[PDB]
Amino acid sequence: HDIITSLPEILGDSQHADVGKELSDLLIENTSLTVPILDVLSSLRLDPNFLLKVRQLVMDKLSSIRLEDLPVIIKFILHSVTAMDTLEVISELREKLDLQHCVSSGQSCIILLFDVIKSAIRYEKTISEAWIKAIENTASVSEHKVFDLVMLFIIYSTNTQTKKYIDRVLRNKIRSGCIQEQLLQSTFSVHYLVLKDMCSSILSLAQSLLHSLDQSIISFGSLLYKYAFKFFDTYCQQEVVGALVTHICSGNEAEVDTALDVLLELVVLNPSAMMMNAVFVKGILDYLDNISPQQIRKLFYVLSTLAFSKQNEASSHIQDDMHLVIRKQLSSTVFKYKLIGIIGAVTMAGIMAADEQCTQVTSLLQLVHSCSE
Amino acid sequence: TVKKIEPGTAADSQQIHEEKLLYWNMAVRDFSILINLIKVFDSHPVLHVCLKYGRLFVEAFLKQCMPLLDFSFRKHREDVLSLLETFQLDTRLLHHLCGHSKIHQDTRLTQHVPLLKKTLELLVCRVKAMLTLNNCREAFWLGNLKNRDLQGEEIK
Amino acid sequence: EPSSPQFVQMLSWTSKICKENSREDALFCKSLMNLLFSLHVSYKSPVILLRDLSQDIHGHLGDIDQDVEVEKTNHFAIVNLRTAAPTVCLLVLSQAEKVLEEVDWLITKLKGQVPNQPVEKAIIMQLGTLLTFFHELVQTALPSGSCVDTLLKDLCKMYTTLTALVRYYLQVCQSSGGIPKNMEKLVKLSGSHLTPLCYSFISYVQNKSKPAVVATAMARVLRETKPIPNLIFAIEQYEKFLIHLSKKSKVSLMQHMKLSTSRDFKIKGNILDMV
Amino acid sequence: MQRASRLKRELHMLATEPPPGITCWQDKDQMDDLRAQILGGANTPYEKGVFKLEVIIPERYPFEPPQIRFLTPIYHPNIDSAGRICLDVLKLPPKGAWRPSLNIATVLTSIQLLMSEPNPDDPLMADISSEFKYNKPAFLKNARQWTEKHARQ
Amino acid sequence: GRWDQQYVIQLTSMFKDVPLTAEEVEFVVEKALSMFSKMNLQEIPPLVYQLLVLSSKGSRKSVLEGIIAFFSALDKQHNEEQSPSGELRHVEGTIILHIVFAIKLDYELGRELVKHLKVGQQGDSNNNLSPFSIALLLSVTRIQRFQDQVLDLLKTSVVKSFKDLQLLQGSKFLQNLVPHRSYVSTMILEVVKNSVHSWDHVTQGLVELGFILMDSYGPKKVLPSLSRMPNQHACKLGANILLETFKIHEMIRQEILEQVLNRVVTRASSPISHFLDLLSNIVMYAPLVLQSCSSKVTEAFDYLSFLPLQTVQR
DNA sequence: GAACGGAACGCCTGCTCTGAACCTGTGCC
DNA sequence: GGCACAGGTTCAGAGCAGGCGTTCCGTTC
Repeated sequence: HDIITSLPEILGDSQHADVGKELSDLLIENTSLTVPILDVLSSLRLDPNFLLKVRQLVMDKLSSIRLEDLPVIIKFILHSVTAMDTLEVISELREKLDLQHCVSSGQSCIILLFDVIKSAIRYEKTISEAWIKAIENTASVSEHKVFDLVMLFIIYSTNTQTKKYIDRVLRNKIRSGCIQEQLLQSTFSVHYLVLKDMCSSILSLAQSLLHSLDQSIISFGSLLYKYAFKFFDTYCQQEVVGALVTHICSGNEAEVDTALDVLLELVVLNPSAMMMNAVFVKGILDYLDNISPQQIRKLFYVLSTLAFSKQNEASSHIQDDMHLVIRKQLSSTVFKYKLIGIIGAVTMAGIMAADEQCTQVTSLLQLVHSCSE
Repeated sequence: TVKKIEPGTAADSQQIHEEKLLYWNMAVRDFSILINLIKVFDSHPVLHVCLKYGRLFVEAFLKQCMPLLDFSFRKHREDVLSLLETFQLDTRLLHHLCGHSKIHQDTRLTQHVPLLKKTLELLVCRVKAMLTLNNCREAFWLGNLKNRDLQGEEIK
Repeated sequence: EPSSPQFVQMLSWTSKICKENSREDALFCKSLMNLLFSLHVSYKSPVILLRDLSQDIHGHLGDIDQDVEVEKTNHFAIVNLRTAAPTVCLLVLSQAEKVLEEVDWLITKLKGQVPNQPVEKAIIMQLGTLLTFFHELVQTALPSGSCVDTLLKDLCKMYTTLTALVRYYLQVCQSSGGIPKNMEKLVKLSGSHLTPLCYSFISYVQNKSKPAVVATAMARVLRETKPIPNLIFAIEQYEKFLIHLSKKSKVSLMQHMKLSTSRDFKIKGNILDMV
Repeated sequence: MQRASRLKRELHMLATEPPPGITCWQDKDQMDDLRAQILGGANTPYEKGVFKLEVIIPERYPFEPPQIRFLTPIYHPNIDSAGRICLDVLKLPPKGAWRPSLNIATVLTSIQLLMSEPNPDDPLMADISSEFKYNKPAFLKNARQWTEKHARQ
Repeated sequence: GRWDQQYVIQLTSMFKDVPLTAEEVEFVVEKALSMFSKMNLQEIPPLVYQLLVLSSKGSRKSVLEGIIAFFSALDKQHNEEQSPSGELRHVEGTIILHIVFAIKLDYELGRELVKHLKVGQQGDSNNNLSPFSIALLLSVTRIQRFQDQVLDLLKTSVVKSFKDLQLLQGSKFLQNLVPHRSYVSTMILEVVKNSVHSWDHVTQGLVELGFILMDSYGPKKVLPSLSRMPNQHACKLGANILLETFKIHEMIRQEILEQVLNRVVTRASSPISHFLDLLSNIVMYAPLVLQSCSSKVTEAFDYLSFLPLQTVQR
């Protein structure tokens, strides 16, 4: 390994190319010593044609290579890449790469590979443009893989000049009845720490999908949130429920409707998880004056069924706050506010009615009947 | 119906050239028959229809006849010259109609005018382009038309 | 410094040499003009000089009609039959393109606000002086490359800018009542001097017709097809928006302007010789 | 985790230096939640009453306020028939006024403050908030009878 | 009838709970806006809040029109008095924060705001926009949705600015006529300056803009006047914007110089002489920053065999 | 009064403008 | 006759502007 590393100081100029051939001879003959060979070939003096040859002679045996060595391998591929050898290597690269195959040390170097690919594609627009032009030219096959998704999210997360072009390509791809559940399930179940890296870009893309028409687009804007919430840690869960509460308090009805359905989905899904952030679901009651009775029936239903998950009756806190704000809104003179109360009251009565619970609904329906007489 | 016509190629048979030239002349006589109704039926909505669909039909003639005409000219010249001089007689009535939407300073009419005039002058100079492609650009004559009312007067 | 005495006696000297001497070296003639223009632009707007040049062109190259006697050597001596044709034609036109862009951003900004009265007056003086320019080139018998086609395309822009001026006076006159005598005079002058000479010149070039890769040949002629249609379109929308002004300011400016000159084609008996 | 580090100073601080008329100990029934006793505010109808409260500490406490109810029945404008408290520092910003500059004692002090001074502008009970205001003695009679049947011994 | 000037805010608080029509809200808000001149600075913020909880159920255009024209006027007062900041800037910041928090609950206002602040034709921008409205926009940048539109908006707003300039020098004609109206060049610079009173919502958009400019109109023409000069003058702004956010904002200048070399290094597909001369004046003022940012400098030597002679040399 | 034909704002695309290179005419030794 | 400047021309490609689609409102019988 050291001799290899020292060969550039040793050899005279007549005997570069010679050594070149017989090093490619050693390359096929032993894998372990891929790295220093490569480093050597790139610190030799050679003819570029030969370097194309050996680079293909990398690429063919790239399934056989232990992962640890891949980064500097693929760094080499993407410094040996020309402007003209772009799609060639990238299509081949994009095919041969697996990232299903590799999987505790595996996951760490996968992450470090992605760091290295980030730095590559971050660092030459040459790749980004052509990379995309190579994923759009895979709109043909329904079968384009986890890498193509994760890679898109990545170029949107890093590369800025392209943001419209990624969104354009993703929208013309997603409408077409390409990327669907099955892809996202596998992506977010396997590559979840690579994606917890890029938390921003995920939720940035989910928000940009909620603002379009076409239930297919907005369905994906939903699902992107869904999988981030299901899978990611408590930090990113809080940030997820954050963007949805931003839509409810803030947006126009489409956004509001969407986000309400999503919270409704996530709570029947995992009551316990939303329980942590259920304070931010109550934080919508600030701006009840910006939201319509339809949406109010659904909101009081979602909060009320969160509370009437049976195991979370230790955390009656939200339930008692809502009971409180009910009697408060009922006890307003103004018909607009009494109406909000009445809706919430009857929804809550209904969900908790599915002997003390009988007395509870009795009291609530009697007091709404009495305020409303 | 006329916009669903495809222009052919020079490689395509003379039979299909003549059947499409026949189908074009059927549409150009149906168009002159429809235009000739204007004089006896002068009203707001009927003028709005013909100013509008005049130029919209002129455009079907610009896209799906004029490519068939550069192919089938050295073979079927007389057919095509007849088809074009048939359109010229109602061409002149659309120029006179443009006269009427000007003199009756009528805004509802004068909307589709600037495009009518431009779309018509496109078809004039597209004929010059046809003669250029058939190597006789020296044969394109042009000359002005007498400003009539719809019926045929000399409004002066 | 543009207003320095030494700048002004420099501009004066340049003008004098351009006005006296001939010099049949081409780019030399071009250059003492380019100088003179770049000197003049910083001192005052350049329409007086453009009208003088269009009048020398009218004198030198003749006319469409084949029977008008004109000769106006006296204005600028570095303008020849040899010079002026692909030379001082281009120069005078390019200086108008700019002058018209100056005036059109002015109008654009005036329409923003809703100070005004001196703004419209100077706009109109410019437009009227360079109309004496456009009229004197439109009379002339001009060579038929982009020399004529640049004039055509700039006469499109002439009318566009007037269409916009019109649409601004629509915003004013509906509220108050005006179209001051300078604007009525302008629309009359566009009818009497320019619009019918458009139709005389369009027909003069169109009729005027004096080895070719098929695609490039079609691209050449389908480039040449657009500018005459869009001159018709531009004048039609001028006249059209003069209708809207006529109705909603209670003065028919359609009294000054004529009914639209309309065209029918022919094909002659030469097709039978060639095919 | 933070729950432990707050509760550690607080349990210890409520055994060693609780506020006047107030105690709070780790409940003998419930060795996770806190039992308080707030003794009826002086010159209020709650005089001679010992008012039991359950203080529920949330999980992300001290980022969330404590969750307190009157377990002794209380006849009060800002307290309903189930012991629910109209309190700003029981909710988070902007509706409420909890933040980490506060603690279980400062709020239990603010609770004895509300027992003495009901707020008629946050009524849970409109009958009692009205009675408190318009027939003070009928409120004070009913709340003192309340204190004799439920807060007595 | 005239309203009690001490209690105009307080009377406006009663209208909040009663229902009004469109003409009713128009009249209540336009009198409350007539009242802005004849009052002290620091009661304006809660009054603006009181106007806006009303404006959400009717007239919203009027609110922003008024606030913006009013503070434009008052900012003009400061500038011509300079030819009174340490109260003005604080109240301005608080008002910008209030209207951003309102846009956070009513995105429509957002959209009506942008529509109001449109360039459109080149004359409208010259009376629409201000050092305050820019301040406002670059603050709105904070909310994910309008980042894009706002930045494009400012961006083209910016170029127009230069087209206006260039044109007006060239000829004698236009100079006469037009009185030289504030260019969005000088307006934004004053915005950067007055973030010192430390409005730190603002700054992210300023960095964002300065870079975008250096991105879009880099010399790739050089690897006339019309395609060269108004596209020198976009990044030469970019440069001054980022030079001043670095020389004023001490917190930021880590991400600023991170993002500069991000673009200097692995690129050299499109040239970067303008970035090099930014980098130069960044580090020359205060190299001391560079010692927290060595991480990038260690991985710049990484690729210091694939970068060409002139990137590396400098 | 009511039925018809024109005005209003968000989306897509064709037209235009540009600039860069190659090539074919033509100018001079 | 041969070579090189000149200008024509031809194409990539960026960016702009207007006409349509879905929806409301003035006008004429």
